[PDB]
Amino acid sequence: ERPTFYRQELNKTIWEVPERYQNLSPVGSGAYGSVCAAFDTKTGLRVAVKKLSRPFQSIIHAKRTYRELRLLKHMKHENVIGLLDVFTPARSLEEFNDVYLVTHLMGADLNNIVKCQKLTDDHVQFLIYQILRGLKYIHSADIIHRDLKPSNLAVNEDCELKILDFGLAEMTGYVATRWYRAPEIMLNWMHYNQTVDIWSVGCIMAELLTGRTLFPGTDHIDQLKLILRLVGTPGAELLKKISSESARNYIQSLTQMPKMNFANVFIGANPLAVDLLEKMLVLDSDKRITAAQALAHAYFAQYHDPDDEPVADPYDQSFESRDLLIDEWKSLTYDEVISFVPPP
Ligand SMILES: Cc1ccc(C(=O)NC2CC2)cc1-c1cc2cnc(NC3CCOCC3)nc2n(C)c1=O
Repeated sequence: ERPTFYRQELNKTIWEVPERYQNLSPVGSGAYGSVCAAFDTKTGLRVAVKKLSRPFQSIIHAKRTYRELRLLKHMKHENVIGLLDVFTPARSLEEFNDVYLVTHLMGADLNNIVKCQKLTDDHVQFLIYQILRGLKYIHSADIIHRDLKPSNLAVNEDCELKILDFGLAEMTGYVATRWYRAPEIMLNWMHYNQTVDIWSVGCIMAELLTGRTLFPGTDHIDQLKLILRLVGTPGAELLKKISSESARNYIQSLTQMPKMNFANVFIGANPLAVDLLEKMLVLDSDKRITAAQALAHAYFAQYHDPDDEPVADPYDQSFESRDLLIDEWKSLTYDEVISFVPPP
């Protein structure tokens, strides 16, 4: 049966949630809505509750609401944010207007852990291993993050990590919103594959190893120059693959530079970490190491377990190429809310 709801004002909005969720407290923004910490009295867990802001105001909003819910309902992995609950105060489809999403509450994000300082090699091993384990799973479902960064890697006290905000994607200037992006998507070179996320992992791993942003560009061009100084200018082979004639033409105009020595860039770092970095930070996305391949790298020998790195069940995203009206997206969303079954 339907739980009893109570009303409360939180982020200049009235949150209506089941009684089981108590002591709601703002913890900031999430993707397409604000997030509150809460105590789930039924499970004894601290949870994160995101209220989607105007989930059905446009076709774009309605489709993205459906998109997020489908993603959350599918993902069942230790290193990937999962859905504990989804609710609406609405008693019917015609009343249906608000969507709330409930996940585990994590203690911090990876930015909070970095704090201008280096981390130990074993801690870097454990953190990056978990990211790649989570990415292997996500990528196996043909889902791409596209915007992986320290702020969407959530970690608890004992360094257990979950990936947030995948499958959904202010890019101007000296900002962490662009520092982790693969150049092929930063400058719209081509149709981009899953290893855009592996570029991001490389950027994050370097930062955990040095305590410093790898490519802190002040803008798109400055960031590209920082990147190419490290990995070298593209060869003829990659140039052909740049389907954007405009992007390719600009690239060829640049003075050619050789790849730098990563051992001279990351002094004192584990030679295996350096090796893995060289395989992640490859300009040609076709040649970049994959998550599955990275997990088998010698750098993760003490964590790697081929029988404990699962892939996802088939994920039907045929809806992505479907044109529908707001009410049609809204009804599909409602069906998904109603049919939800909580995890064990
Ligand atoms: C509530 C929720 C629902 C959906 C998704 C999501 O990832 N959707 C795309 C489709 C996959 C993410 C969340 C989510 C969880 C969350 C958990 N803990 C914490 N803890 C915070 C403490 C303070 O430090 C930063 C982390 N912040 C969080 N945030 C911000 C969130 O957005």
